[PDB]
Amino acid sequence: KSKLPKPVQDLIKMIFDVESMKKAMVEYEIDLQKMPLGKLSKRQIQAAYSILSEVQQAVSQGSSDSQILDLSNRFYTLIPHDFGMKKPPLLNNADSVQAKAEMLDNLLDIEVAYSLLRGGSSSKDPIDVNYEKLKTDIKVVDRDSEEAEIIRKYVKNTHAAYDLEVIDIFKIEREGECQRYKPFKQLHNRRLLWHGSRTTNFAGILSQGLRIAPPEAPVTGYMFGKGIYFADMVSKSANYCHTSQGDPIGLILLGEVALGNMYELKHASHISKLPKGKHSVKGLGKTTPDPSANISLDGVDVPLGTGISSGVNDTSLLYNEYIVYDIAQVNLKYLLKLKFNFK
Ligand SMILES: NC(=O)c1cc(F)cc2[nH]c(-c3cc4c(s3)CNCC4)nc12
Repeated sequence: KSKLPKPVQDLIKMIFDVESMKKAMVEYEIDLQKMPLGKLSKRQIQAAYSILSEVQQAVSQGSSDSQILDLSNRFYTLIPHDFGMKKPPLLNNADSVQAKAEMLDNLLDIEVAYSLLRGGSSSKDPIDVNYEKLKTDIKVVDRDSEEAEIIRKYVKNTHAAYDLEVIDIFKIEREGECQRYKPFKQLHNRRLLWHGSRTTNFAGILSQGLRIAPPEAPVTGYMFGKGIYFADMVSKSANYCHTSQGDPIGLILLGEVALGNMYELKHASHISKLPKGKHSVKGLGKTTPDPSANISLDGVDVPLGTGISSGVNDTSLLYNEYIVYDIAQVNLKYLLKLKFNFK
């Protein structure tokens, strides 16, 4: 049996849960006979990304439907689906490419999880064995600490279709992140920010850290180009947990992010290089946390102030977001297990 505290053991169970992996592939309508969970290829996913990028290129120009259909067909030939009574949906627009790209993102992290879970060598509990494979130190933050109270206040005030309840707070330290982050600790404007993702991605996120979309992947849906995205509103990030009322539990990260000088934008702009002297993008929202209630936690700004009007004139965004284009600018500090109370 395992030496780990019960919440840590349950975290390990939920992120390595194989039923959840197969359930995800079934909901994507993947043919599990043609492409089993155990036979996912990073190389196969890579090629699929490029097909999707070519599809998006064709769509953007305006191309022969015969060309769009041959590309769309090439994708489903590479990634095998079983749509039952229906015909495969034609990949001929932006929303459709994005959905399939976001599905590839998820499949890659599932492959990382299943690879971790299958690999390795008797005396130890499988919970402990699989814990160590995350290369991440995970401690339970006590409910009656200033840390947990600051964090719980952050969840209450920046929650603006569900109520949010914090079940467990874990303090986390990924191997190598301390060293990788240390130069960026010199930048001013360090902020504690939210980052949400599906539960089936968290074995990948913890072993590899938050990553940037590969260049093969379509840029569709990335308002500010390929980067790592964060919110100062727990609601905005919690939507990326994709939590179903079937299983109303999600996982969400708090990261220390070294923003430096922010390139502040009101509208979509696919970034490929920041201006000199800029180290992050800030998307400006209609609503921002009240800056008078900014508090500090271990030298990092926590923007937990309740939502007020920002006064930004012509904004496309309801809330702020923050993007960095270097993976070393992120120091993952906490992992929250959240209960979504839908109402
Ligand atoms: N995860 C977050 O917490 C988050 C927070 C934000 F404030 C804005 C975000 N945007 C995204 C995107 C993820 C993906 C996109 S946008 C486009 N297609 C591939 C996958 N995540 C956030």
